[PDB]
Amino acid sequence: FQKVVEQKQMKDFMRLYSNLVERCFTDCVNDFTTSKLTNKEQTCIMKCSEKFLKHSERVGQRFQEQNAA
Amino acid sequence: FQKVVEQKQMKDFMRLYSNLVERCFTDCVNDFTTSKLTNKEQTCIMKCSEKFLKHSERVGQRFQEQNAA
Amino acid sequence: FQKVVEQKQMKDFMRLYSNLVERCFTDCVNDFTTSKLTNKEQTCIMKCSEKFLKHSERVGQRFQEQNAA
Amino acid sequence: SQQKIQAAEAELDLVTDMFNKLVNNCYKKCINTSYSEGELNKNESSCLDRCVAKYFETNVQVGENMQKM
Amino acid sequence: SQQKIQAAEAELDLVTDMFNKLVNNCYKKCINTSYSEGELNKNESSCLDRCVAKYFETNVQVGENMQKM
Amino acid sequence: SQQKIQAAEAELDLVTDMFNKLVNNCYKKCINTSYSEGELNKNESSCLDRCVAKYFETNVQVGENMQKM
Repeated sequence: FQKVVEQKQMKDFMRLYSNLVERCFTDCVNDFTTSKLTNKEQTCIMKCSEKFLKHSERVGQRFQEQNAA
Repeated sequence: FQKVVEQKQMKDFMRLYSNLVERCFTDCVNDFTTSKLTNKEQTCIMKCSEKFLKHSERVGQRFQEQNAA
Repeated sequence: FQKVVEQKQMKDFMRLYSNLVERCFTDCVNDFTTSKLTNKEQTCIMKCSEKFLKHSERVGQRFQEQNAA
Repeated sequence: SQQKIQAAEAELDLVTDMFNKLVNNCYKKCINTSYSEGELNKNESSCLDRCVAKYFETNVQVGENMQKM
Repeated sequence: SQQKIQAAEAELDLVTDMFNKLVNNCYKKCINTSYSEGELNKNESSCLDRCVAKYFETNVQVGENMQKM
Repeated sequence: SQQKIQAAEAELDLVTDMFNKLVNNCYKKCINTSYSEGELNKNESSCLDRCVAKYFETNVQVGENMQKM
């Protein structure tokens, strides 16, 4: 199909988002004395978000190059 | 669909059960000098089962509250 | 279905292969000063491949016995 | 649109997946099994509430981070 | 019933998933890769049998625990 | 063949799954989050390239190992 691709693409996007959320929650949120993110936890999530998306971008680029071969 | 929900619900149930089995096997069964669960391993699995289902229950409750918002 | 089985079987095979690749990459490839596997990394992957397939074979055998009961 | 309903499958897909990551994540953040008794104690109980809450706060946070870049 | 056959997809779904958890679980419980040689030794071999067995025993056990509550 | 196209679902299935293992694997091999800053540094960047490369080299390697036995 092609319709599968559009769906698979949607599922793929829902993937990153999810994995990203989980990645950054695991590395940044360690205090549960409250129900809200501190200042530090948001910054940490900011950096984690960036680092992960960048990393995820780079690997995607290499993945395409080596994929054509 | 609605039929998907009933199926998704079935898949969801098969999920917990599986994750529960894996959770408790990992934390309780560490002796393999025999092929049968000792007395202690069953109790451990009893407590693990309870703790996990409870935990899983609580999170589900919070998940519904924060989900409506 | 039966068609599902043939598909599920295909998905299953794609599973091992993938899990095997991941298993052996995680345990064997730890040097990234280059872009190619050293001599040692290939051997390690050779042994890992074997050990895993064997392990995977044995568990499959037991899985069938205990499954009939 | 028939395929549009695919959204239910897609959405309920991410809703189920997220809930599962939530369950597993918050277990690691809040549950101590060492010499524990099947009951979910008060401290574990509140940790969960706050954990589930920060997880959603993290979602939005990470959601706004992807929207920025 | 056409949708009833969905059971095959649902069942074979849990059968495949369980088998995979089994494979990964028992690997961690029984396999030592440190300075190991691609062959699956006797001790690793029996550990597997007993591991696969206790895993099923754990299934039923956990199954009876959910039936209680 | 309509079912033959299932190959696209099957292939793109393994392509997506592999890419995700790749992303997660190479993150663990190359990313250090300790006191890190959201930017992906040069050393992390090249590690990724070489990591992605050895991962494909590992695929083929593991592919030839299964072909042998």
